[PDB]
Amino acid sequence: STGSATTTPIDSLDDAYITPVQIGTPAQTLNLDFDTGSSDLWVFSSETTASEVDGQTIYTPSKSTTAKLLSGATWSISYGDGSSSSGDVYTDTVSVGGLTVTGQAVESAKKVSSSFTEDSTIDGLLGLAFSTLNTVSPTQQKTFFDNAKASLDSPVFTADLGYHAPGTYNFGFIDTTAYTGSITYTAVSTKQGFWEWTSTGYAVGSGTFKSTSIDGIADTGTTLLYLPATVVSAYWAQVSGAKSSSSVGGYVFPCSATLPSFTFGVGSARIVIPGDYIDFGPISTGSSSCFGGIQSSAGIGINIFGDVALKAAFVVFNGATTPTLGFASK
Ligand SMILES: CC(C)CN(C[C@@H](O)[C@H](Cc1ccccc1)NC(=O)O[C@H]1CCOC1)S(=O)(=O)c1ccc(N)cc1
Repeated sequence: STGSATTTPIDSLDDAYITPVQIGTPAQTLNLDFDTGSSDLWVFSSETTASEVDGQTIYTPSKSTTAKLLSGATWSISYGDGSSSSGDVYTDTVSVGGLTVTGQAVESAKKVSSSFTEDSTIDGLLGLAFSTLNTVSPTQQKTFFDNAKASLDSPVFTADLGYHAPGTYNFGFIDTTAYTGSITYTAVSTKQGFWEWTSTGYAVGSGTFKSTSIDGIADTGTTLLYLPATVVSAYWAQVSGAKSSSSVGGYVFPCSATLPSFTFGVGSARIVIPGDYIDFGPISTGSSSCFGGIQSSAGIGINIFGDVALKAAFVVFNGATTPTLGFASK
């Protein structure tokens, strides 16, 4: 089997991407944030505290003939941005672009934190990291990909995110028309539960490529590119007037600047992020100070290859018995 679904930016800045998911019988369609850096599938629901729902589409398990409460199971998650959610758990039928899993754990939110309430475009998360990070207690649950894996033609999914445009998630096959050149595969460590790999270096604009190992995670759920402070300083030094602002929370730059590209290494291959991909616009409406798309990972504890980097590539999440990651230019 295979599946394919279109993923769409939530706004004009690519602040996140949403993908339609069918849940239950008859189907209930929710727009979820596919997140290769977490492992819970959770949704806004008829159980969510009413004051914490503001425009999201909700899952109502009592209207689904295939929903069954998973007795005694609860879940509670806290994310890297300080947001959180928690609730109870049903099993139900879940499909993504034609690919169906029966008995998927659907974690129904009873509480969500303010940043989820305030974002009316995201109805939940669909985690695609390793199931070792799933938070369901006392019986841990599997991700949608882990449940589908054995049925798929090949045990893979791919991410092809667009810059200011829609893109595609495919399950079970590699679309060889979607990239240029060849796919370079690189080794993965699953010890922390993430798609964790090692980049071979970087360059700023047309400058000299620096060979240096950069450990980090491939994360569709993170908007920006978070890298070591030495690397990020080298980038922004090439933008006149750019500086790190403690009060805003990162590097900002004059909106009048033209940004250089940023290249990262995958083995001997090279992925080029165009400068325009690194512009996230005015810090507040009407401001001439703009927020940068490359930021320091200091204080996170981990480097994160988020959407700013992933949308410049065709990315293969290979879930063979020894997982790997593949990157191609496009
Ligand atoms: C709800 C999603 C988006 C949560 N984030 C992305 C996730 O992939 C996030 C990535 C991450 C991993 C490790 C350390 C720090 C961050 N994983 C995460 O925290 O995993 C926890 C829960 C399970 O085990 C560990 S985010 O980083 O908070 C974020 C928030 C807002 C924006 N605009 C962009 C990113």
